[PDB]
Amino acid sequence: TQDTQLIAVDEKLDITTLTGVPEEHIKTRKVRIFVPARNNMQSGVNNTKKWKMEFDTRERWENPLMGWSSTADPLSNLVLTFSTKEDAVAFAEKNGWSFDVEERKVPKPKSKSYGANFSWNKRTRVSTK
Amino acid sequence: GTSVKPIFSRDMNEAKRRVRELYRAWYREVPNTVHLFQLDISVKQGRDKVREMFMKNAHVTDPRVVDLLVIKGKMELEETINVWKQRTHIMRFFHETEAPRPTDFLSKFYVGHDP
Amino acid sequence: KLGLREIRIHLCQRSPGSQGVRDFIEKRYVELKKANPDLPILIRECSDVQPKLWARYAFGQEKNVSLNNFSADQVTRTLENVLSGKA
Amino acid sequence: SNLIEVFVDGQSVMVEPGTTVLQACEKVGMQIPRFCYHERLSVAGNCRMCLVEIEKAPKVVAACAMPVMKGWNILTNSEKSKKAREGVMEFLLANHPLDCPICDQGGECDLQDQSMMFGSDRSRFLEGKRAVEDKNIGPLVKTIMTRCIQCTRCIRFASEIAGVDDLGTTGRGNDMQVGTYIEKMFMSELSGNIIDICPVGALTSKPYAFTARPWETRKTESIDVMDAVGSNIVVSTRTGEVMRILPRMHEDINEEWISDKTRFAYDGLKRQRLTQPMIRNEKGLLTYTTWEDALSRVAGMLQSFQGNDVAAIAGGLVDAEALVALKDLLNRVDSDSLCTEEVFPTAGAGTDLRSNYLLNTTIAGVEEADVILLVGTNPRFEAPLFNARIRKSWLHNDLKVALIGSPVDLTYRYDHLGDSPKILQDIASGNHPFSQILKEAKKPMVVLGSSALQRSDGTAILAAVSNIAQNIRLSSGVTGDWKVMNILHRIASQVAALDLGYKPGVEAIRKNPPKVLFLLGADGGCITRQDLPKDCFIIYQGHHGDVGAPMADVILPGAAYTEKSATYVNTEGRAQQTKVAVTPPGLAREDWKIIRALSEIAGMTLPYDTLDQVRSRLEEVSPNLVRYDDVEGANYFQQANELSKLVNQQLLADPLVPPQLTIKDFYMTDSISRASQTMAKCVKAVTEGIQAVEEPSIC
Amino acid sequence: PTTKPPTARKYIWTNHKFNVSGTPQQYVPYSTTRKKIQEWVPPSTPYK
Amino acid sequence: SPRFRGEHALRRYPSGEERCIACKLCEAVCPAQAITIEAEPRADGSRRTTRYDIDMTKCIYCGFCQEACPVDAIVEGPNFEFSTETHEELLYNKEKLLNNGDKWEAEIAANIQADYLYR
Amino acid sequence: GVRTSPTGEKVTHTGQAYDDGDYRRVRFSDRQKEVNENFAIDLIAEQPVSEVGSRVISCDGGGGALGHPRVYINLDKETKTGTCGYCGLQFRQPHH
Amino acid sequence: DTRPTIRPRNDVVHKQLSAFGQYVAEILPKYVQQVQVSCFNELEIFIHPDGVIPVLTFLRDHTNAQFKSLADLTAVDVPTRQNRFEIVYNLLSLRFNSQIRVKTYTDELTPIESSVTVYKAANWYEREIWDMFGVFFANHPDLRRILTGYGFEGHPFRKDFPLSGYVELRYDDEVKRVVAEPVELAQEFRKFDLNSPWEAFPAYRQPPE
Ligand code: SF4
Ligand code: SF4
Ligand code: SF4
Ligand code: SF4
Ligand code: FES
Ligand SMILES: [K+]
Ligand SMILES: [Zn+2]
Repeated sequence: TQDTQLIAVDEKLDITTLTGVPEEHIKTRKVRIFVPARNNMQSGVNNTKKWKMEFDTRERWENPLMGWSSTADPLSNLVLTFSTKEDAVAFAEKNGWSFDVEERKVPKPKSKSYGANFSWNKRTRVSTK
Repeated sequence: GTSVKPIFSRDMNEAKRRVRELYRAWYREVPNTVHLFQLDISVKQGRDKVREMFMKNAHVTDPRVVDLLVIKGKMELEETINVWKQRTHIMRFFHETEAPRPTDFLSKFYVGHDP
Repeated sequence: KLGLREIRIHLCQRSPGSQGVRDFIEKRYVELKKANPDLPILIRECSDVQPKLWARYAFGQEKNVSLNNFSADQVTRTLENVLSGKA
Repeated sequence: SNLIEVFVDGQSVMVEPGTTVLQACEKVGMQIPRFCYHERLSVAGNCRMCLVEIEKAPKVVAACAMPVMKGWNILTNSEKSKKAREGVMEFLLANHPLDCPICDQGGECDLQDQSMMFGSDRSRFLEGKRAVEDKNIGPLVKTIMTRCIQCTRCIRFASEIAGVDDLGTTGRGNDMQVGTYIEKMFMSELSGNIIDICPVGALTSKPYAFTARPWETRKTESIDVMDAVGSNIVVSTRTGEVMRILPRMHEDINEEWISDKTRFAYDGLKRQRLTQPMIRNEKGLLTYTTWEDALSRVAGMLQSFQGNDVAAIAGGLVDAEALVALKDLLNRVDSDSLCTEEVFPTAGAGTDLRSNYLLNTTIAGVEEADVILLVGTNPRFEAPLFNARIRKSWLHNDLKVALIGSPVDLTYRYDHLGDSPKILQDIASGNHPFSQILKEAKKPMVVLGSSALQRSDGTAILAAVSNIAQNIRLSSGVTGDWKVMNILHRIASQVAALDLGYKPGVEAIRKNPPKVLFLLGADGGCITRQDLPKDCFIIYQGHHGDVGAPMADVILPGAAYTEKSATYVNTEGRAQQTKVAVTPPGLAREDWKIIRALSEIAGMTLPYDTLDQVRSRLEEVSPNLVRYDDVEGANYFQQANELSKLVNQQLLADPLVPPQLTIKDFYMTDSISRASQTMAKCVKAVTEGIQAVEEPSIC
Repeated sequence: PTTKPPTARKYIWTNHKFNVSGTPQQYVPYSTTRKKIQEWVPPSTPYK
Repeated sequence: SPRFRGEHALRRYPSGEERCIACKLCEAVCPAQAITIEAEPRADGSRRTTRYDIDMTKCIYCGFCQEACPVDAIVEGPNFEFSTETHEELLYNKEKLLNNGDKWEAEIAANIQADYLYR
Repeated sequence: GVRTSPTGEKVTHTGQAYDDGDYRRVRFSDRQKEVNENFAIDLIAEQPVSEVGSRVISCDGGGGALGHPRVYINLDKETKTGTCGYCGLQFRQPHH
Repeated sequence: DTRPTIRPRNDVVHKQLSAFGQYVAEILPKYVQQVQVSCFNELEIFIHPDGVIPVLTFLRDHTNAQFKSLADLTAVDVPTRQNRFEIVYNLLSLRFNSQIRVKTYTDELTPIESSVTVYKAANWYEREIWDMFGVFFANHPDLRRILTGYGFEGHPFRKDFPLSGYVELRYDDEVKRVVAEPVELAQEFRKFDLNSPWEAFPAYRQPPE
């Protein structure tokens, strides 16, 4: 139905040599994927709804001039977004970075009722509003 | 899934063929690019760099990837042949100003935090 | 010296492939430790592990022996042969 | 079952009866803007930003506290709902002072974000605003009460979570002020969390006060090591420097809270630190030097002495990877005195069984327990997050908590059985009435802390508690799967060490004194130079050299828990990973890399070279210490009970007193805490009185 | 300025300076911050 | 024109106190990221900058910082006559910015007085 | 106030002063360490404490729109002087 | 009027463009996958890659379509989707003045047939994509690198590629030439954490799962 001289190719993609990443950056660097935990200073939620990948932090020395934050690894302030973790891990393997996986932690739904603020015998009765 | 579309080569044999005359062209090129570009490289130490770069991507086994390396080397060949490239870019493969990098774990520990 | 210094057992939690060793330490372990109180029989139980046994003797050499589907008497023997060889 | 169908602006969802409206909306993904309702706190319906329009309903209802009913399409985006939000925020944002450039909440203010999303773009407030005088409530929380919105989150946190009911409201009307009336001293172990519950910059972090606008700091996840709880945290680092530590949500370890000790401990990293190797000069002073001669000296006199003459005492904040590396390095010379500061009775099963030294029922398991026995511990300071869990289960699940030992105040109304350890065996006998409770409780609970084990007769206490657990276990009241034995630790890197087979305590060194003692993070000072024989090569690794470092021959600087990428273990056995936030200062490297390089220089090279290989080797040692963020099911308790049960070691009559008895000593525990200055500031705040640490919060 | 007196204030310079670049009165950049993580001072008492 | 964008400078209040409260808005605004601030609770308390440096060689002279400033602390003076000889001479410091604001001050005050109504 | 370092360098208002060894002082030889004398720490202290008699006082920093955003400080605490966070003028009740 | 700030809404152009979208969808059902018109009256056609030449020709040649101007040609790398790269063709009509957009998808390796013949302006644009995203184009007349420096590597606009690149160049007297060196910044790019954690537009909310 889509005849274009199709060929079964079982082994996974090795686009590594195509990407141009240097050997030690494609080998030594370890990237982890995760859902970023929300800033506890905020109650907003729509920042833990994506799968972001980031790389291990490297040396950060202070230059002699003003004590700036000169670094050497270019892939330090590089974070990639992904809808589902499967896409992220596929990208990681096909690129060739050693990857680490953390499962999407989500808040457990707790039973909440205002009638618990008052009680006849339960300890849950509040003492101030 | 497993089924995919080729670029030119059908099987490892024909891509293996394409890298063959790519190395052909690089061999016949190296001496007269040394002559034309006034290279400080020598002929033998010109050829072995080509050989080592060809051996660098030894692990590749996907066909389409092999067509990609061969066409990129083709672009490299055009860039070199008609003097669009410059002598500095030709030297770029040879790492002169780049200081030698240690390999053993002990030297890595001595230098600084790095895997 | 070469006598064994600690004996480590890695048994799966529930999978039947590690069932036998689980029975072993269930009944044939308390008196085993009573026999050699000095000797560290470590049981680093975990999940989805093939039942495996490490034996560290001295100078940092370790011996590997699997216990895949080993019966209680069989794991008893595969411990006794190692323990008897106090060297 | 009972799931009732409820629409939200159209599409319908299945909702448990009794669920609030806002939770029903969250089931789909759209979120009510709120300021008064926190998911793990009581509801108050106070901010009135939770107002939303019910379809065919005259007046808007508050989604924070509204039991949803049949049908009830929640018109989240209705025009009336938008108007209600607009008006409620206009009221909220009238007396709010013009401090956004000067307030640390700037950029992550919540109020600012709601104004951006659901709010006006112009102010019609033509009158003067209201100003409230500041009330100082510590050197730990900056207080600008003119910015407050009276969302009452701080008060409810003080009442339920912390339990210290001192934070309240005063007055009425627009002049209502939330504070402490009296210039009181809010110094609970969970006070710092109020910084993260206050939506506005009314309460902030004094140590971090205006150090970085939070839109710059990169956030890196890691694990707290100040406590054996191993609370998940996030290090906020800008420009290669640690600014602050925030709690991460886990729901099994720390909810979303951390102790003040965990929170305000970064300043210890900036104080006294070890960066360059040092060796004793001709006069006996540690002078700075290159690495080469340091590893050369270590290699030479490690090569000279073999056998038991070489030792190593792992400290409290060490890493599991360097634990494995050091144990393997010391094994190649057959040295088998791998000791650690915290002592665990090795009589009987000892470290051989995971059930012996573990919070077997996990932290979450305490949320369904019925009765809990505390064997002479101070969990308010031994493990603040664990005590917070106990408090929440006491509040909601009417837990009946009792303890034996020191009469330390523990937020809730603990049932003080006594102080004498003799009561313990009476509980085993059953003559004590509390025994019946353990029989009657369907999920009974006994936990004995590591500090109470430290004492002098730890074997007797452990045997008595194990006998109690066995006595109640034979009863059918406890289910087959419900664990009973529980051991709570304090040192973060203890269980992991005990998992690796390190001999607990330091008694092995005292038995036959060594010569090449390898102090690895050891800072308790249990073993001093006097105990050791003459000419001992005390080698102190680590970061915060304050006790071990003065008594040393060669100093090997190490990496702190925010600089390495190693793993730790909580008191329940779950093995978590700490990622690298900032590079180690100066020339100090990681703790396992230095050990492996030392071994390679000395000749007995270890096989592993990068982090993945050392993790694989540690997997070879123990297969639970690689499996991350999941409690490895620990069992085989009964055979451990029948294993010890041989010695008597009659219990001393000394009352159980945990080393930490009052909030003043909760702060000054580890090397990191001692290095910190804010720790000293809060310690002196607690010691003398209220009027000693007032830091101006307006600027 | 004779007809429009600039508003005088204490912190204004009383002497204009041309660009001092080149001459040894030029400006040199330098970190205007305090120190980062501070070193641990070794003890002075003998080893024993 | 009074709107001319030139050398950056840090002004100060009539009392002599520097206007910068280190809100770091200008740092979050500069498209070239030429601005760097480190803040601190001062001895008096007012949150002034321990470090405030503008990399003039990175700066593209847009005037975004001044319009971002909520206290009109950072501004761009009318001076354009600061062609230097060394690259380090261009990299300004907090003290250099304060000196710029103390040298070109009547200029900046007069220009702001003639332009604040437009902006 | 500006004070000299033990080496001789002029300390800054932030407290920066290169130490004895401190190899990064060759930058200042044949040049000068540019320091501003008009210290903001002390140039705000000598300003008089305003004695305006009301409970809550507005402050824009002078100059109206040219000043800082209008903040309402509270002249309530009898034991200290209220001050605007932006400018720094100390406001106090006229001894009640 | 009542809405002086909100942009004017032109529904007539919207309906007319939707009619032409149904037209073009019916004409070429072989390659067309999904046609939709945006709120601001801009129609986009999502076609299968094999239709790069046919559909464009139908848009370039048909009497009732009459699009002969290649406004621009662009790729938009997005690593999430299975075929990361998506190519956008922008066409403008003269007889029936309007802007149409056709969008196709390809991964790093699967080649996408080169238009060139349909629009000889595409050529240089075409090269850019190959030199900027790695998307090789089948039988393109000269697919040499166009924009980046000589002997370059990678394809910079790929979202995985770092902002600062990998290697700079500078004078070296030891070899008396400009040399390429691995990256070592004097001051690292500070990556600010924007995008506040509060939902902005309820209309475009992603459905749950
Ligand atoms: S807390 Fe108040 S002053 Fe601070 S940013 Fe929020 S609204 Fe502005
Ligand atoms: S002080 Fe903060 S937490 Fe307490 S009521 Fe006011 S805004 Fe809420
Ligand atoms: S004009 Fe000012 S704010 Fe804009 S880039 Fe230059 S220094 Fe930064
Ligand atoms: S915007 Fe103005 S007040 Fe804020 S940091 Fe920059 S110069 Fe200072
Ligand atoms: S949620 Fe409705 S007021 Fe707090
Ligand atoms: K807050
Ligand atoms: Zn003011």
